[PDB]
Amino acid sequence: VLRDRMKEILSNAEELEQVVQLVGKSALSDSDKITLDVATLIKEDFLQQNGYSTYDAFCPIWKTFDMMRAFISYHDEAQKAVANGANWSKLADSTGDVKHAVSSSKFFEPSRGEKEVHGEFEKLLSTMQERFAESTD
Amino acid sequence: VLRDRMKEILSNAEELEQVVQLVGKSALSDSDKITLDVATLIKEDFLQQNGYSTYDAFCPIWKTFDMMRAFISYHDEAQKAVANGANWSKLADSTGDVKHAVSSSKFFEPSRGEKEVHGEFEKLLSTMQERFAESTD
Amino acid sequence: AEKRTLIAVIADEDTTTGLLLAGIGQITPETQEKNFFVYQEGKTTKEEITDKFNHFTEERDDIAILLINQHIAENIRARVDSFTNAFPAILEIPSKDHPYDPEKDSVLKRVRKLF
Amino acid sequence: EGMTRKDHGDVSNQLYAKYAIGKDAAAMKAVVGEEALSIEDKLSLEFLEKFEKTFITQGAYEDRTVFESLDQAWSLLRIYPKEMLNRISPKILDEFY
Amino acid sequence: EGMTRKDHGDVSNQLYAKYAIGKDAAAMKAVVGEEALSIEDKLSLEFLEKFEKTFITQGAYEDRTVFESLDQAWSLLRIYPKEMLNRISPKILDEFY
Amino acid sequence: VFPTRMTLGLMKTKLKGANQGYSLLKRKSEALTKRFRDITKRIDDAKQKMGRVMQTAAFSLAEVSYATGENIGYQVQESVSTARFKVRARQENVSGVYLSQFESYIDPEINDFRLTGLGRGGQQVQRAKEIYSRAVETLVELASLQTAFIILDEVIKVTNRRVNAIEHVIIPRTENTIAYINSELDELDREEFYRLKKVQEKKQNETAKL
Repeated sequence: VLRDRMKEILSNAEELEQVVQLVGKSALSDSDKITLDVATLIKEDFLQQNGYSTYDAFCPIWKTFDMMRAFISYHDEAQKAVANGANWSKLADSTGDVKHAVSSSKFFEPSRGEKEVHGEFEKLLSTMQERFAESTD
Repeated sequence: VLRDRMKEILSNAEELEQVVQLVGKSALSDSDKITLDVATLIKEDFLQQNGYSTYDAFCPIWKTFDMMRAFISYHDEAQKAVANGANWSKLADSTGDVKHAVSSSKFFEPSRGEKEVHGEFEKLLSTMQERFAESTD
Repeated sequence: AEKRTLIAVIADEDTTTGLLLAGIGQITPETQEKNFFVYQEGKTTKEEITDKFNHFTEERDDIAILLINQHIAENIRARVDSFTNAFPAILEIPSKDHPYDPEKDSVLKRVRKLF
Repeated sequence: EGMTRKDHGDVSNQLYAKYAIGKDAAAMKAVVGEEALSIEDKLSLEFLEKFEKTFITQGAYEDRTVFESLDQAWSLLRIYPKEMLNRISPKILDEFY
Repeated sequence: EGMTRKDHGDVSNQLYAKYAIGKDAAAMKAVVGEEALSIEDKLSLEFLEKFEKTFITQGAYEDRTVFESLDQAWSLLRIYPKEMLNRISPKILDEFY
Repeated sequence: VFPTRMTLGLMKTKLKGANQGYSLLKRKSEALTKRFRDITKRIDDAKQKMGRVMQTAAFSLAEVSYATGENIGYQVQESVSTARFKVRARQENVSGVYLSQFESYIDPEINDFRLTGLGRGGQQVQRAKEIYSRAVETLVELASLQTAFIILDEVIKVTNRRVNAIEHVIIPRTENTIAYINSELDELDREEFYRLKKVQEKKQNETAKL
């Protein structure tokens, strides 16, 4: 499920980027900014890895599932919030604290237990929904 | 000292020209207008060896130096002038005679006071000085 | 941006009194100067209209809209034509005892070039 | 014939032209916004996603002849008004919109 | 270690990233103008110049220690927040910012 | 001038970029010109509407002054030191570009003015303000459109320049570079085949003959 959606974000983000360069944009639809923004995160957490920092390239297959799970969830709340009304700047700023934590969650590897699905990510999910409510209203 | 400023002028001229083409002469700053004019003058008066009466006459390192003193002088005083508030139009029309003189200087045979410094080149230096002052206030 | 909230007037005496009843000009608290210029026919100078136009358009950047009577705008035409910005906006509205005449209107001259 | 319709040619034209405008509409949307987007572009925006998700997207054991293709065509097209569908004969259209 | 730091590979990476963008920001200026440019691209433009004429520009009898190189690199790199810098461990960037 | 090996990869994506960008700039121009025609018509109307609203009010103000028996406008200027009707700036997206708009708000700094007490004649002045407060408001909402219109004129010029720029400069620069490098690149490859072949004929012959 995530996989198709990971690919879908990175694909639309690519296209949008040529349109910013080519026309030399004076505006963006409020949804498209979200697509670009969610792609930036994908870049850091997965694509940026260093094979001699083992805190910055190691995850078991389940840990990987949880991190991607969090992203795909963020996109899902964000698309709904604009729809119910709320400005992009409102969406980005009110989500805020959880947006920092997910960015910075690429500095982790199993070291809080022999467990491949962590409290680290499970806690983020409920807090993310809580953040969504704020953005929307 | 003159060689370094001379190199810079040509190097900036090319880049500034690409903006005139695409964007138009509406994105320029006033100092950049100055770089465009002085450059056009250099193009003609050194590089051209084509006649208009007679193929051009022996110009030494000494002659060549005087030309460089007058072009470089024009550029400094003019940019000061625009920086310090002044019309572009006032400055270009005023240089006028001095520009005709450098163009045709090479056709005239070397030594006109001396080879070293010609009286024809010596006198322009004063004219620029007189103009710079009228312009400023 | 939101830093401009004042309406300046260049208008004939009776028109400026009206606008002021509605309340749109004032005597500023940061400079002690009106945001209105009271003009009379054949009894005030051609130079003074010029000074007022400049002052509100370029030496003031807290004026949102400068209203100007076409007839008065005509006197100082060079100066009206020559201000081409949209901050502040310059709006010619028909003067007193005159309907809409397109031949006194600075903005309509700009629009002609390109469409 | 008897395994196609004669309506085949008319629908190939309609399907094609609206999908192309939709490709243009995606790019347009991004520059202009949604607070300045044209009403025709909105129909083209929707058309782009439904043509891809119905006509192109389909299962690994789904099977199609020209009649089946043809029914699915008319449901995408239905959304456009009749006056935007003009590459089609008035005959066909009044029957399948 | 003891005349080349641990932060050496970290800082290189950062210096290249700001430079890639700076080079591109020049290119967008040529074509369209200041139309696709922004507060981020405008910084990057400044970066490309300051770096070119300060870091790369040196003498040909100048001996520069690997300790010197790193000290100068950090001084230059002050142009963006700590949160915009994530091409470096947040541990290392506080010590050497 | 340019690389003879793999200019095709960077140049190919430029070329596509250019024609794709051009098509798109044309749609943005078409939208800008689309709105422009409409506002030009609305603005000419709005000039007369404002003219009239001011004139009808202006005359009532003139009448009020002569009938009471004194000139009010002097006293009114002295009393005013705040502006009741002020405006809030907001950006509205019309087409690609954001235009500036004004929304008036009425702030209760002052209600009328402390000068009326002219006995019987004073009611004519109080009523005169009531009619003018309403007139001014029509002018202000209409005045907002004027601001956008000047803003559109400034943007269209940048936009007309770009549509020309892409077609005339970029597209033939991509064409000439791609084709010239393509032609040189294939040449190196072809001559090699001929050279390998030429020595192999020499070899074949030598083997064959006794």
